[PDB]
Amino acid sequence: GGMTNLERQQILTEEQYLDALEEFGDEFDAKMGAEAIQALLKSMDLEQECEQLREELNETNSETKRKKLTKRIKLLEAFVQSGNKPEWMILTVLPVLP
Amino acid sequence: ARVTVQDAVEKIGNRFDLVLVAARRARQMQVGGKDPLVPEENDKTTVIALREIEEGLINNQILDVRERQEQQEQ
Amino acid sequence: KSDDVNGRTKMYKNIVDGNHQMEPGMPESFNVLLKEIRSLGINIELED
Repeated sequence: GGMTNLERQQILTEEQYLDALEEFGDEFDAKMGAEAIQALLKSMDLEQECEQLREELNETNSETKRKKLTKRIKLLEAFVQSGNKPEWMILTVLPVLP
Repeated sequence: ARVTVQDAVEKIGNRFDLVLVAARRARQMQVGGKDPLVPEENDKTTVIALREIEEGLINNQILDVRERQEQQEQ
Repeated sequence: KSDDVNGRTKMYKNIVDGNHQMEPGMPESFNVLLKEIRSLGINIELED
């Protein structure tokens, strides 16, 4: 929901979500389940985020900016290079033992 | 039986190939088709093979030669 | 002497025939490990 004045990934409690839906109407969609996280991660292009993180690391340099960002880039590189789609982290079907 | 295995070690030196050579000799000795070149004293195949490698009459080389010998003689 | 089900019988036969030959095969506990790992959301397999 970009039309409404709300962040893409922000907390909106029950009363808050109620009043937001009452005011903005059926535009600021929200979910409260694991499927919410699944939708958040599936509709997210990894190459663009990787380029943005690389640009941020190259441009902005600080004691705290040097860390907490390179590991994110490494995780993104591992995900794209391994080919494992991150939606596979949230499992749908569950195996059981013989 | 043998108390110390040193003559075979000196004949080999690497200390790792001697076990392989003696094992590959003993396997063919026990399966049959060959005769002990050293006179036996009522002992198992492994001791006979190790005494043979200690005597300096068998190694990792002449086995290949004799094996190619019967392989081409077929 | 391990969980190799297809090895204990064959070693027994090699002894009684005096063969004294061993083929390793694969321990069954490794298959147990593979099966229990695949019980969770983690693929695992052995290539060639």
